[PDB]
Amino acid sequence: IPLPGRQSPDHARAEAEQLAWPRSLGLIRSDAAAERHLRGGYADLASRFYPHATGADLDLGVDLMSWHFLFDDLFDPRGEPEDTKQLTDQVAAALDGPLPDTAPPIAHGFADIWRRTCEGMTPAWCARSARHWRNYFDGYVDEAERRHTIGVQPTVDLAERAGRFEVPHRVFDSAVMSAMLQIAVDVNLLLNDIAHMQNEVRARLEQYLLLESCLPKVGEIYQLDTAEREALERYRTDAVRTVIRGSYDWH
Ligand SMILES: C/C(=C/COP(=O)(O)OP(=O)(O)O)CC/C=C(\C)CCC=C(CF)CF
Repeated sequence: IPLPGRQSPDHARAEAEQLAWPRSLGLIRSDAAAERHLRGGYADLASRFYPHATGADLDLGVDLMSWHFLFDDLFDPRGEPEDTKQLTDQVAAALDGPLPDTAPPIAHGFADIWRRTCEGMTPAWCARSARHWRNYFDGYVDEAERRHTIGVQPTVDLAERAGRFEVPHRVFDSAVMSAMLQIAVDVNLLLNDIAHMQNEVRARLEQYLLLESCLPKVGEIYQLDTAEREALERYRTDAVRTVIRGSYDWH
């Protein structure tokens, strides 16, 4: 992984306060569950996925890591299709509007993350981020019956929100960026299953660099102005690179 290791300078405060949010939302209800959460290193992981984030922006990324692992654990008999989809639909419902008070705590937790994720972003970014979540939830149903259950894309999406920028949407959809994001997903997929595959990681990372060098040309093809060029650069270094490197340094 020829990418620099990076960690937010606010990582210590974020890790110290990481329990207040899942406790106030009923996701963690016992001191033993709290300790098990602390042992995951989830704020540490967020501080590496989002080194450019501090304060409330990094707390949102910590909550997202917190929520994902609390959520994934709910499928460790339910995870063996109908019962899986019954939970996912209740969570995914938060994307379409307010949840009923009867919704399980894990769904009110996602809704609180999603509410904070969208505020201040363009509606089109929200809609696209919402589709990524549905693909994530659909992946759990498909697994019960991997590029979607890993949840790399919503992690990447949060890096944009935590950095208060948006990569130009027409470059997000580009064949080049789509190939870069696929590498990020595959690399995260291989490193997690390990925790020949190492060669596949090395080959993909070498291809990742090749794809990175096309981005100056991609920017002109889509006629990026100055701000859009800087957003694309922030996306390359603070969202894609960080989701590739941060996962490795975490393990
Ligand atoms: C480490 C990792 C965990 C994802 O969980 P699993 O796919 O079930 O594997 P595991 O049982 O933990 O061995 C995969 C990569 C994680 C990320 C890219 C960030 C966490 C995932 C999110 C999805 F939404 C964060 F919200």
